[PDB]
Amino acid sequence: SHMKMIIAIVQDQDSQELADQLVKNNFRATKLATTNTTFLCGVNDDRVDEILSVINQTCGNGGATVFVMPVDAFHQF
Amino acid sequence: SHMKMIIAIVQDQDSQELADQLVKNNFRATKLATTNTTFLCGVNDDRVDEILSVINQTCGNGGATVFVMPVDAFHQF
Amino acid sequence: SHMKMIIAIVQDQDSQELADQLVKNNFRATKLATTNTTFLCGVNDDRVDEILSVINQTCGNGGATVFVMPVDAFHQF
Ligand SMILES: [Cl-]
Ligand SMILES: [Cl-]
Ligand SMILES: [Cl-]
Repeated sequence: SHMKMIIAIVQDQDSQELADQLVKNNFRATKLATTNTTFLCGVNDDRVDEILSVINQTCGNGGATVFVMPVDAFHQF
Repeated sequence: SHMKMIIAIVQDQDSQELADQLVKNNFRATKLATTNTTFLCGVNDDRVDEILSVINQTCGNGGATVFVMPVDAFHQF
Repeated sequence: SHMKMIIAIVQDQDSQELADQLVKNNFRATKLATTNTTFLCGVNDDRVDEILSVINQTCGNGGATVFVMPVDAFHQF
């Protein structure tokens, strides 16, 4: 009914292409840390499977680690 | 009875002033990533509305995106 | 039965040694932000007490702040 926080660690050489395909599927993600790049992206419940699948197609093999975390509340100001 | 993790994405030109006013209201936040600056701040349940309001007054219009996330446990060592 | 996300803020002069001893106890952590270094580390329920204890022995006194957060789902690709 509501949101999840995705936290993803992936290979930097997939950072470019993953980021590109997030954009194409209307996912708004933030680049957090590299060496391995960490992204976090707020996603609707409906669309977790969707973003998992995108991360999967563009990353891993390559490597990828993903956390789906609960969100109590979301505000845009 | 307990805590929340706030995760906030805001405009970098509001980073300076938001950070200042967090301090004034005894909020301890960490600067995480910029381009848009990401902050996270551990807050007590009681005080979520408070920190939302601060983020709101000093950021957005400007833009701001905020996640309130559950915390199982908190330790200071 | 499942996982937690640990989020830890500690002193940078303990960053070196904490990181070393995480590795020795098979904890996979990501370095996020410094000034104070922020780490996050995905941990199994079983092993929270374990990683708390490691953070504690190697950090704080020194200072350390730790969040244990719920994880709905975990995927490796
Ligand atoms: Cl990985
Ligand atoms: Cl924004
Ligand atoms: Cl600290």
